[PDB]
Amino acid sequence: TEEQIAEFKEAFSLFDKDGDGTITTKELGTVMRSLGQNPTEAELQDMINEVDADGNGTIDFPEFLTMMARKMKDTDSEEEIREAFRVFDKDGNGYISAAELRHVMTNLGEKLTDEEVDEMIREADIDGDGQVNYEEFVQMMTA
Amino acid sequence: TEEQIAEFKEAFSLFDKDGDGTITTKELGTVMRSLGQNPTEAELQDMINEVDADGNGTIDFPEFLTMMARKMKDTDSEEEIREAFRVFDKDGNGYISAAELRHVMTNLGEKLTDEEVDEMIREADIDGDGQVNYEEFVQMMTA
Amino acid sequence: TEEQIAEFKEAFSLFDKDGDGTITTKELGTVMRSLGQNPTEAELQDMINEVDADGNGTIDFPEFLTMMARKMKDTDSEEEIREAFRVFDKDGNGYISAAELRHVMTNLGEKLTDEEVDEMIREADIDGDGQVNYEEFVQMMTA
Amino acid sequence: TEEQIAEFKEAFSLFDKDGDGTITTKELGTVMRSLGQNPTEAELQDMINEVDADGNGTIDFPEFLTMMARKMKDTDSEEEIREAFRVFDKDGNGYISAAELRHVMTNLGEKLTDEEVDEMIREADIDGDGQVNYEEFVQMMTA
Amino acid sequence: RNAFYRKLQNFLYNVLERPRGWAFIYHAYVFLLVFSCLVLSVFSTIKEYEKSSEGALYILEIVTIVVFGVEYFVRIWAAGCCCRYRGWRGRLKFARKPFCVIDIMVLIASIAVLASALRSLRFLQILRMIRMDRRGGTWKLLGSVVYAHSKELVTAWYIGFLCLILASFLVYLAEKGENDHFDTYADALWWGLITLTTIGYGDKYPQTWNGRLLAATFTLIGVSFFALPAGILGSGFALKVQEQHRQKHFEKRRNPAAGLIQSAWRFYATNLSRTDLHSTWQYYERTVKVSIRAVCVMRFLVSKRKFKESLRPYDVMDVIEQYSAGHLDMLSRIKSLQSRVDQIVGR
Amino acid sequence: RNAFYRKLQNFLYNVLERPRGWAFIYHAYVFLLVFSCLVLSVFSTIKEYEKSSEGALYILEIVTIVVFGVEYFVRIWAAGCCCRYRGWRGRLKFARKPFCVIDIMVLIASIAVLASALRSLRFLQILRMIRMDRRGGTWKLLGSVVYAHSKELVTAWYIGFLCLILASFLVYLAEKGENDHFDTYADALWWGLITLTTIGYGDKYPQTWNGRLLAATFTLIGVSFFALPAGILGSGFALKVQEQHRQKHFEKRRNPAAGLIQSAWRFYATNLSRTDLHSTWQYYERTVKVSIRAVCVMRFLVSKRKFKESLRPYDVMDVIEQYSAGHLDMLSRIKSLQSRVDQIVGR
Amino acid sequence: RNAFYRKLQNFLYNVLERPRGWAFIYHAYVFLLVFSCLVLSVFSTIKEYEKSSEGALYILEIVTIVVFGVEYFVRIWAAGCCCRYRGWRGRLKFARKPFCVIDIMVLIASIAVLASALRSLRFLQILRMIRMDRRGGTWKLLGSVVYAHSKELVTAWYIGFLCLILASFLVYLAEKGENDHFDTYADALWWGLITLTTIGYGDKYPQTWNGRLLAATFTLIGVSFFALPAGILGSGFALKVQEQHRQKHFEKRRNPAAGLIQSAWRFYATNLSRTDLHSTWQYYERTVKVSIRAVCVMRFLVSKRKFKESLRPYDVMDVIEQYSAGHLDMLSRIKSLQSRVDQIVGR
Amino acid sequence: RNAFYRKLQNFLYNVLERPRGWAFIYHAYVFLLVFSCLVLSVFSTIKEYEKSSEGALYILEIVTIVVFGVEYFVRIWAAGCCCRYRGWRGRLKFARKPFCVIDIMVLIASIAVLASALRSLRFLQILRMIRMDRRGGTWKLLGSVVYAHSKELVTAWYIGFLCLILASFLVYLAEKGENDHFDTYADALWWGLITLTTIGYGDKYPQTWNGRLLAATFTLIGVSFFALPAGILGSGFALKVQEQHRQKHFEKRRNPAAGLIQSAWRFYATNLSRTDLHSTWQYYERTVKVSIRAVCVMRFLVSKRKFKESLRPYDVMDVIEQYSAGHLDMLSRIKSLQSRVDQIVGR
Repeated sequence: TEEQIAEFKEAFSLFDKDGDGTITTKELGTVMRSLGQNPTEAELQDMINEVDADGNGTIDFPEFLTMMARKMKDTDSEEEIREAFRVFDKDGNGYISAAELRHVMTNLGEKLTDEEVDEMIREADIDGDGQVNYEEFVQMMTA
Repeated sequence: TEEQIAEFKEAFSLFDKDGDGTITTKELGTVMRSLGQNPTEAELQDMINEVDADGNGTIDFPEFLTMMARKMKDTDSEEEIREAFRVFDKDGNGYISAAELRHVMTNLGEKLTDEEVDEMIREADIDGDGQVNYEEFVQMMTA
Repeated sequence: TEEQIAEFKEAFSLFDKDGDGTITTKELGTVMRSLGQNPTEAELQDMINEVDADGNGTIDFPEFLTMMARKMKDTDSEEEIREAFRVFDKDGNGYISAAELRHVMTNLGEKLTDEEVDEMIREADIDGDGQVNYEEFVQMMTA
Repeated sequence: TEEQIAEFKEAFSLFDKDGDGTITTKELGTVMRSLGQNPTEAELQDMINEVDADGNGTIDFPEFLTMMARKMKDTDSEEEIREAFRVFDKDGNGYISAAELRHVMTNLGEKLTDEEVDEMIREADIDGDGQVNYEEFVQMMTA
Repeated sequence: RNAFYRKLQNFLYNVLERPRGWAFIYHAYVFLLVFSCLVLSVFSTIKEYEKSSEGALYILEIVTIVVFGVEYFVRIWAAGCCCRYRGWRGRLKFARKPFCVIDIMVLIASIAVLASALRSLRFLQILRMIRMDRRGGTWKLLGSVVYAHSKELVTAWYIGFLCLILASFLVYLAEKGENDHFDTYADALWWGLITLTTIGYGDKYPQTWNGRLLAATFTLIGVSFFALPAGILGSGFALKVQEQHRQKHFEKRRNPAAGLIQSAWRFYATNLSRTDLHSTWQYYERTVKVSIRAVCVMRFLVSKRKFKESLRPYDVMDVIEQYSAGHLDMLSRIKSLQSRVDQIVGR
Repeated sequence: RNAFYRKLQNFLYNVLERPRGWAFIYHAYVFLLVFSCLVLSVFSTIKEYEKSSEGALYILEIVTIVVFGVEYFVRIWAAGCCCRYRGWRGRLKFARKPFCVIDIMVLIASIAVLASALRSLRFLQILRMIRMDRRGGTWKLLGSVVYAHSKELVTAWYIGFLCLILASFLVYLAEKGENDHFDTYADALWWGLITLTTIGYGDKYPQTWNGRLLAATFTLIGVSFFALPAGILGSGFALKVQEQHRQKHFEKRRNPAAGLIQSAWRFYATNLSRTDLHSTWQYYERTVKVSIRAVCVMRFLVSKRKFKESLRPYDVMDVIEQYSAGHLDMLSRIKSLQSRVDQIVGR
Repeated sequence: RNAFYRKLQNFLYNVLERPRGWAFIYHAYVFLLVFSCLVLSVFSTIKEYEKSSEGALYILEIVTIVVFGVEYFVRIWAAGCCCRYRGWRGRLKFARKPFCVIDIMVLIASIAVLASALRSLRFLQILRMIRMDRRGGTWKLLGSVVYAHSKELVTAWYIGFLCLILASFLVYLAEKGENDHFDTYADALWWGLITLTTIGYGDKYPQTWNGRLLAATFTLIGVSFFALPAGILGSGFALKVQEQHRQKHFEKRRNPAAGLIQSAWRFYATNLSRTDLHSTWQYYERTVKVSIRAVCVMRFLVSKRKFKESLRPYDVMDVIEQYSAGHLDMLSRIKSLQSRVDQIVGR
Repeated sequence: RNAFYRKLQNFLYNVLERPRGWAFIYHAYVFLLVFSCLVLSVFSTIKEYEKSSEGALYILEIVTIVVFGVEYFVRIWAAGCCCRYRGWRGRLKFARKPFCVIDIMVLIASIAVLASALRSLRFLQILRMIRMDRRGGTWKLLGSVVYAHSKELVTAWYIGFLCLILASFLVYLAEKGENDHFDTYADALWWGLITLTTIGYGDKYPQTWNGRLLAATFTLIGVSFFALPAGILGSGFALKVQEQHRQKHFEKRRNPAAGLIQSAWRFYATNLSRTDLHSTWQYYERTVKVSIRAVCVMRFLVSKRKFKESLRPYDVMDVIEQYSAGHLDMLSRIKSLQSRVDQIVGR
């Protein structure tokens, strides 16, 4: 809808600092610093490689619209998240305990707070018995 | 017997320093330092992993009672010591010289003095002919 | 011809500095420094090994004449340049894009200028459509 | 003979410095330093391992006498030297150039002087044509 | 008792669908069942054993159709474990899967047969014999190994075919006159194929001195050339198994996977799918809306890209890549240290 | 003379029980003996050679029963070399082990036979044929290699079975009318099994043009598919022995073993098993009771755990693990060096 | 539309000359054609099927000669994709290539035959059957693998031949009198060759007790020894393809190749082939004629030799060389750091 | 012309004794000669071809004895190339070597035969056939590979023998009554050996439904088990070839070898073997007699031992030992750097 288009245009404008019709690496680094995460030159190179496709060194508004308009039903990340779980599936049956999920969530990689990981576990398990099936955990929302 | 239970309770109490009902890492470190051996944080973590099973980070009295009261045959360490001999069994026949036993015992890892190595050589080899047999030693020591 | 022989003798004399009838390592080093590139002792050793065959540590005039008298075809470098282009033939079909050629050469190794690379692209491609056929290019050059 | 026994006894006595009836590591070190070469404790332990067989830590007189009583005939190094010359037999036919012999002799490991390698080439090659037969040299002398 | 319901459902799906361990036992039994029926059918082609074989085959057909029908029903029921296949639409979508369609049509065809069709019954057994794979796994593995060794296999077969042609022609020339076995070149070709393949029926063999001499000269070569493809394929299979063992021991991708899961949950929490998502919003506001959404989605996508780039660490790729990185890092470290010590000297 | 007594006892246990080197010779001889007996029994099934074969078999069975009985007795006696199998109780416990029981019961059954039983004679012969394994070593090795290559073996056998079925059916259709060899589909299946396995009896073979054409097309594929399992298993065996060679040459566990032995003796000395132990107590008091006991127990436990962790040195695990350790400790080294040089600059 | 002309020409040269992917399809079809013709010729040797087979063979040979002629013409036309083969002289030089000459020779011979030549017909068929290689690739691969395993193959064949001779002689001695199969030692040798090769016609087999005993003892050995060469060659082929896979995955020579391309273009620019070359001359004059030429040729030579050195990155040599470089760099780094810190201490 | 004399002498020794390249050609020809004679001998066993075969065999034996005699003479002449086999005593010692003795014995035996001996003629043929090895190289290689795979080969043969016994017994029970092929258990064992070995004469085969069913069940297993040893040995041979290739490409022993040669010459020069040795003494005195001798012998000893230690470079141990040294050096470097920076800070 037009309201979401206006919201995305405002998001792009906030992304833009000098106002050259596009977003440069320095603007993304500055907003990341404002958030609290200090950027890296390799991180910005990855940013540019991931976002832009025509090879211009900047991020455009239509590119951001295409990026953010893809949901988990269009990301083709079903098998990807399946494999992400499977790497941690020591037994391979397809179950992981809640404590192990909390540990991996809040200790390794992009750590989060306790509340967010508990919410993740609750949403993953409709039954909420502490046992997570990755099939469902990637198929009832991520598919 | 109740006498050994009281002895182990006294041992635990001396083990405890702050008196929280358990044994913490720092108590182990200080008792080791007084004993003579300088501890290491990795060593402390390894020992804690050896002790606990419920995943709390401390040592409780029942575990110390139960684990310390077992005989050599209660840990299934037979194959372990057999392989330990086998590694140093260069020929594989099953014989080694007492001089090499003294060399390895008092020069590698947790070394000991001449008297202790002589005592273990004598006990392992009943006939006392210098040719110690691995299987006999492990059998009347572990089995 | 005699004029070309005189030109080559003048080139040798310019290379010659002390005037010992040959070219020494330091003469090559100083001419290269005059060009602008700072040479290395191992690089001068490689120079001599490439050119000098008798192993006397210097380059003489007949060896220089024989060295430069070999043209593209006589060099027998056909397979060398063919495989060099093959290594960058990711698909293996036998085509390479001009943009990839520039991004490769003008940024790594013996970097060139824009004019040199566009001249190369024009010369290699008789049609001149931005697609380079390495076999055609080398054959018309080294065959 | 008695004369050679007395000569070796004098050699041992000169080798001995403190006069303990044996040759110690420090005596080896000082004699090496007197020769001009600076020894190393690793080299000294290598010497002790090489000569001593009873594992006492020093070299005694009878061992020295027996060791010097052995010539090439009493070492069974025929295959050893055969393979040593084979390693540098690039073609494997059994011929090695005199120039390469001079290069390797005087620039690798325990290097010798140019005249000594010339003498070596002359002795090894009976014909003295510049082509040395490795089997010839290792059978005339070493065998 | 919904928990036990779903637990048993998942267990049944695991045992029937992709099996891991003792589940194979069940499948084996099913295979045995169908295999038995096939054998019985072969016994029913013989006139002497028609009575007993048909008697057993009626019961076995009833049993196997019962088993297959109940297995199909419980499989469609247990497909709910996969949330893609849940409810009316999910189960119908699963049943639309071509292989389940094959299963149901085989069931219906055999039921109709039970309600000159014996040949159709045998065709049904071979079809449900092909059915056991359910994935093309055997076909895919064979195809991959054959393609990897296509050049070597083609060399073996081509040289063996040339050897067969030459040996057959020469032995034919030797034996055309005084051996009724080699009446025409076709007979010689049949002989050469049967002997070089090592089958050696004995219906044809050289009986002259020329023929036997030539066959002796050519057999040591032809038998080896015709046995080559089996050896090439077997060695390739074993080497592939060994390499797969090493690679599966070299998974070493826990960190990218954990980062991917973290970023995925972060994106879902900041995603506008649910209005009850506030814990992640609080976390992101305390660490200082649409900008956070975009940056978190980008974190998810970059984690996915890293997940894909390193998705396949091989037996030899990992070591060489790691050592190249370590060596260049060591060069950078030494040059930086030299610069730092030079700066210290400058003081 | 107890020293020589126990030395000979240990030597006899080594040669009869687990053999290392030349001991195998003895076992080989024993095998030959039993094997000879087996062969003789076969010769006694033939009526013509029954007389001489049975005459020799009587002597050979007397000899083999004598040898087996004396070997059993001396093995049981030599078991005292093992402290577990010492004295009355240890001797009986050894005799309780299933294969010793099998040996004694075979001995008793053969003695009774020597005191229509020839069928039981040959059954005992095959049993004692199985006997000299005593470990399942051959069975265990075959099972491990088959399991490792189970998927490839199943692919080979499955595709070969499909090829056999198809070729048999098509050649049957070709030859059903004008070849008495292929009278029923069972005959065609027999022919296809014999041909594709390369046995080629020649009792059945196609004789029509279409039959021979189809057989020729299908044989090059089927023979390879049926020879595949042998090649897969042989290559797997060779690769397994190669990797075992590498690993055994990469044992490299001396330090954990020495630590384990040291800490084991330390724990025993601290433990109250014997009250005459005072040298270790003096050593521990000089290096400054129950607390020392517990700390030494924990030293022994950590040594055991390190031994177990290092118990898996493999051809590729060790190198990659050590390079990962090197990379991470070099990262720590460089960060520490950077901090130290920064501190130096601070001054 | 010269661009489309040359694009189609290059595509046709790729599909007909060295093919990469789906191009093989076309070749396969051509092969089938030729193969079909060959098969038809065999069917024409049989008197019964001579009529129909020859009727089909006439049409098939018209078709195959048409196809080969058009392929030859379009191949000679498409050789223009290679600058070495351009114009009258280039095309004529192409046609002089030995296999193109053989192709035209076979085409003309078949056309003449179509305008007792059936023997020549089949000979042309086998010649064009050999023609499909065009490189000796199969022969070269087989020769290389055989040479690599020459010692093992010779061992296998030599020991197998000794076993064959010994078994044949002993079975002959056993069966000379009581079996008409083994009338002479030549018959025994024929039997031994046929059985040890596993062909086993059944025309000769031992029928006495000693003959069968000796054959049984020698079969277990001889069959393995005669099957050895196939296993050796197959395992060698598989290992060779595995190492080729690893090496192609370890190309890692892009930087030398790019340096070579840059240096080659620069050297040409300095080369006086064209008088329009001034951009490179301007670049060289800015970076500050015959001396520039010589230095450019020197740079090109060093690039060529560096590419030659880096043109053999193997699976195992690369890692060892990289680690040798790393360790020597480590030693130099430590000694340099020690010297620098000593100098700092001297301050 | 002593130079040319010795050059030709060494060339002849190289071509006759261990040959490298084209020299093998000559040996091949000799082999062919002998082989031809052998073949002719077989043709002389047949009565029909006795005349022509013996006529050719007389000439061939004259030729081969002439060739062998001249080869023996020129070999004993070329032996002077080796310093050990020099002059009267050296060449007599060469002739004393057992294989030369066997050669001369065969030569004299053939000459005497040419001056009921046909049996001795063929026996001499087989003896000179065994003569072609001269080293046991084939036997040694086979023995090494078999011993390396002794456990796997024994597993294969043992399980295959059990399968053969069981299948033979069961098929015998099936077919004892209504098949004259299986009259006794010996006949069943013969059938099973000829079947599982895949020879399949066809003289015996099951003809009942029980026998054919059991044979079908047991064939798929037995044929694989009996083909296993060939696959194991072939794969082992190929893997050994691969590892030998790697090791020969990783000899990396030039520096120890050069040091060894230097120290050996130094030891000789210090040794009193020649009284003209004074230049080495001058060299040793310039760098400042019996003490110099002792130090030089000590240097030679250390060089020899280092050469011996480096004389076993294998594919996998090299890298592992190199990395062990590297990481221990890394730890020492970091600790030394820490100590040195601490010392710097102490100032």
